[PDB]
Amino acid sequence: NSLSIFFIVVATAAVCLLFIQGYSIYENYGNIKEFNATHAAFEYSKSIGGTPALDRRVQDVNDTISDVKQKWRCVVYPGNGFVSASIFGFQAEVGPNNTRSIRKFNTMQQCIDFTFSDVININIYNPCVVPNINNAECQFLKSVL
Amino acid sequence: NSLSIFFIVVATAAVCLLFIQGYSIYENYGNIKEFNATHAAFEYSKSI
Amino acid sequence: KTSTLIFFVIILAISALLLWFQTSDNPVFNELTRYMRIKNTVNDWKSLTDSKTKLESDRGRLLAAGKDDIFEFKCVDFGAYFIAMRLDKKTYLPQAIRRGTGDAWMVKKAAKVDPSAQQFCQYLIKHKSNNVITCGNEMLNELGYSGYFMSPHWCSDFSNME
Amino acid sequence: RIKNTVNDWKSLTDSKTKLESDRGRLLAAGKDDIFEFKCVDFGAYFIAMRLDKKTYLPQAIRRGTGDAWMVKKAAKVDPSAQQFCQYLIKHKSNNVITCGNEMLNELGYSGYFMSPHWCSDFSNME
Amino acid sequence: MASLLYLILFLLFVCISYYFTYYPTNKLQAAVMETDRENAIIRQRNDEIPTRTLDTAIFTDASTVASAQIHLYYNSNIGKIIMSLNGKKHTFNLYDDNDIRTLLPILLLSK
Amino acid sequence: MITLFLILCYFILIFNIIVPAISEKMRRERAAYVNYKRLNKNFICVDDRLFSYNFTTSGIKAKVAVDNKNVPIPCSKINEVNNNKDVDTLYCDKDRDDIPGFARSCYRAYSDLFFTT
Amino acid sequence: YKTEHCDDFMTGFCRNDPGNPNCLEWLRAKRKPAMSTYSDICSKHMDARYCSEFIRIIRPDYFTFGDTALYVFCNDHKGNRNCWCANYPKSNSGDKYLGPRVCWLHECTDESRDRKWLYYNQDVQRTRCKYVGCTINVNSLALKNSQAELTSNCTRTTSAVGDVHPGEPVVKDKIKLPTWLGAAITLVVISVIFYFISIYS
Amino acid sequence: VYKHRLIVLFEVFVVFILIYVFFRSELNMFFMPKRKIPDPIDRLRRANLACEDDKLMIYGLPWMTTQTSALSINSKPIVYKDCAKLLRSINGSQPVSLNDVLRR
Amino acid sequence: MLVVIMFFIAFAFCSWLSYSYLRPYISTKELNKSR
Amino acid sequence: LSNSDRFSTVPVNRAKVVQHNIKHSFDLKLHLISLLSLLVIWILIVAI
Amino acid sequence: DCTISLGNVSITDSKLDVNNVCDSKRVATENIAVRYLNQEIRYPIIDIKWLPIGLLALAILILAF
Repeated sequence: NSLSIFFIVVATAAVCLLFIQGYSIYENYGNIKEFNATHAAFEYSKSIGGTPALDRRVQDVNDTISDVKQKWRCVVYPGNGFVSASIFGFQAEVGPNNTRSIRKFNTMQQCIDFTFSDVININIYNPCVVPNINNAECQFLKSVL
Repeated sequence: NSLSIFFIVVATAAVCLLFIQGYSIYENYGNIKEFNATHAAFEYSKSI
Repeated sequence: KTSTLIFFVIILAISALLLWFQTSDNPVFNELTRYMRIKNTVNDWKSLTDSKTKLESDRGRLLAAGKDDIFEFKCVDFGAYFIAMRLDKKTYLPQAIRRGTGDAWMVKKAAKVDPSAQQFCQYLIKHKSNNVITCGNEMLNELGYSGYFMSPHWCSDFSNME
Repeated sequence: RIKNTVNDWKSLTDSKTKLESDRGRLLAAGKDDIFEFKCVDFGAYFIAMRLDKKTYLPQAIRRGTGDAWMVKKAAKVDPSAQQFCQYLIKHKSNNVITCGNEMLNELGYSGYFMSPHWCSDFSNME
Repeated sequence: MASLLYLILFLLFVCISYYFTYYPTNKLQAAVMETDRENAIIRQRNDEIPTRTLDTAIFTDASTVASAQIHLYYNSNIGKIIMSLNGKKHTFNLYDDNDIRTLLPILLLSK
Repeated sequence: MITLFLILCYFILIFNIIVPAISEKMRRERAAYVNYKRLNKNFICVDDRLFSYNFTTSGIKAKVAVDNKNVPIPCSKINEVNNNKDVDTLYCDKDRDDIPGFARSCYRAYSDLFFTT
Repeated sequence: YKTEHCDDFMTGFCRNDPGNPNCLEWLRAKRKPAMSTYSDICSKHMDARYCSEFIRIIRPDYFTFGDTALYVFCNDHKGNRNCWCANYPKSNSGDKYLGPRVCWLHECTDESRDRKWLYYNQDVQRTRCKYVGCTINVNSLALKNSQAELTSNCTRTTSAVGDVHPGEPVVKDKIKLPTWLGAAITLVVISVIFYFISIYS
Repeated sequence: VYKHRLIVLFEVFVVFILIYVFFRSELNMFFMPKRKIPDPIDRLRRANLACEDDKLMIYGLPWMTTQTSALSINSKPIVYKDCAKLLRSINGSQPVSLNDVLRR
Repeated sequence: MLVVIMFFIAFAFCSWLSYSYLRPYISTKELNKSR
Repeated sequence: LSNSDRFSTVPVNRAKVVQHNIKHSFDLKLHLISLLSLLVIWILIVAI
Repeated sequence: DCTISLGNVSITDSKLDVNNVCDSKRVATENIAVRYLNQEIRYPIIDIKWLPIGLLALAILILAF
């Protein structure tokens, strides 16, 4: 009856392992709970893609834009301060009759704060388009990008 | 024999206990090595 | 015969109980699975990260000796991106402006000379500087990786001696 | 082995301090000045010690909550160090440290088995 | 017959249990396992380049050669070899022909 | 009693190995899909490619935006892909050997779903 | 390239590939077209090896081309950590370490640092720096399962150096159970189950 | 009894139904070969330092069809009168590839 | 026949348990409702 | 002075540090292991 | 003003300690720096993925009936 003995010993091993595990868990549940609570970030690392963690909830326009000239930058407009520019044109402001006029800033920091603020404040003033065209501003924009 | 089966069951229980204890030592071998790497100086010392 | 059927039914009952245990979102089941997953990673990475963090705290204490502006944010160019870094005033470790609950805010550069990325990084320094992330122990305790043994990374040694 | 050794530390300390208290009992005989603070030279520092009135172990002037005071010397002849030790004797003599079990309970070691230390060097040289 | 069918059923059982126990069954597990596998591959490839100091014959000019002790750091994820020689780091791109032609004599004349 | 043993083995197989695997898979992937849908973006830029996801009874499935030539759309057009409702897409399930680095991209698309799980 | 015949073609051929051995040999001729072409090349790619060779070639006779290239590169790349000697990141003080002041920041006057990152006027003062202190340099340290300590107490005085702070005892002594209790409970419950099964049978 | 065999068959059928419904794709991606990770050093494995008269050359580079001179630190082609002797002293008569160096 | 009856009772109970615990995650009606 | 914060202004009782390290550390239960091994051997030979 | 310039140091299964004492009346100190090892003891918990398999073990008792 060797097979019966083997079955008995393996089933006893299973039951005894269950009892050992139950006793150890009963006496160490709080311990492993504190261990998990203090090591919660060790369960799954945030680099499952092999790349650093990225919070998709936080928006960034630099992630997708692949052409530099599409981006908005603060550039010194000589004799008149700092202006925000891109290949689309300049950040503009409304005139008395809904016109587009170049929005000028006193300091670099103010221009940066206006340009990169998450508030929708984009007003394109292309100096090379048919409605409002002039050679000086178009050449400056071409030379500053 | 019933008593032989009881002794076999108790032997299996005791060997499972021994395996669990050896597994406990195995799981904590990194802790043992850290303790030794820090306290190997006091292995034979008569004072701190 | 009857004992065989009783054992059969008992095994089915224990299987149903284990089904309950596994698929009912139990606290004990969850803690045990979490514990296995957490324990392996701790054994893998905790000591490496602690030793490396102590060494880089030493290196940052040596580096900050004399310098006064080493503890303010500067936009550092890492080739493909910008990061608003500084040296932590307490642990003397590299610190960066964090993006939400993820890693540092890496401002991508579309070309090699990208002014817009520089300026957005400056905007982060002036505005979003309240959320910061430090290499090593803090990064391991918050993100699960320390950054020292991952490349390319702004904490890794290869990306910094390159 | 490390666990057993650190366990035995206490018994070894107790044995050594009993032996050295016996030696101090033997040594203190007809020399009353041994029971008064004296500034002794250790080559690199001056220590103001004596023999304890009760336990008959070496007892020196303490430095704060740490070990005995050690007036470091910058050469073989340091009059300022010796005069500062005299100042300690005449002023800051209220706080003292005794080798053996008291130092074990306060600082974690008995002074013996430690090289260099004033307890073992003072006992050996005398 | 009946024994063959029972054995086939038991082996199918053991195979399916083995797959569901030791192989990924959802996207989280698959992603974790592939991260671990790729990391192991990268670490092995990095360790192929000898990290320890090694003796090389380095040509400092067209017709001058010197025996020098160098250190090498290989990063196969980005494909770059940093050689520390005489206390200075030289970065060789493994996609650059000239960097390849400069680094290969150093690596091959090593011992 | 071999057949009773087989019944026991397969009952345990199903209800203690397979069904818990289904439960973990569904929990993790439904949570990932909910976190995705909370972004309120139809396509996201993963590994320089635009990926969207859908939930079916078999789990979550990723697909990549492609143009009329079955060439993946770069993220530079992400906005004009999100506004578009008739984007040609290729599912990551069927292996495509014509697209370079498709397997790595689909890998990373699946991998960044689990930033919270 | 001993004559000015190939200058016009090589001007563009070497912008296409500046690391070419033939382009570098064309630059070794040290004529104005070659040095100006490489000043233009290195004002954009100063972080490339051929710019190291270019700076080696020109200096000290024609350092001006490398200086103009470095100025352009380090005003474009403000965030590059290698431009923080020539262009200090502080807003109002970029010329902080220009000239003999290069010695005041000992990471600029370093032998592990490429000298294409210093102006020539900074580079010539790198050999006159007067340094007082206690420096420890280790070329390499391959340590395996071995703790190392490298301390340099530079004061002439023997400081009152005490003991290293041990930390804080975070672990709390939770009330435990006798170590034999698990084995005793397991054996007792197994024996009781067996006895009950035997009696019922 | 045939009823118990039918029960086992029903259990196998349910296993296959569950596997087909929920784990079809995971099993489809099971016989396929693993993803290939590019090796930047794989194309340099056959490179060996041959010598042509006094000029040190690099062989074994497939994409560079013409024989390519070995460059020095300052990017200058290597010319050495004792090229053959230096090569023989470094490794021996038998040629050595980069694979052999990496496998030391 | 007792084995068959008991096996079906346990299979039905376990399927009911699994369905009750897994309906919130496999029933995609809520996801289809949300647009 | 680079690691000035690494040292202690107050004296450190390093014996108590080592004693806590020994107290809160893995306990190789050689007493339990030996008793279990002897019980296993007796059951295997004498009892069975 | 004194400088130590070590070369390629390589130590294994050992301890190193470099002190820049250039005969400055600094006593040779071999003080062992103890710390609070805040060790977490791993517990002998088998991966509960074993729970189905273990049940199968008990199940094979039905073969002995």
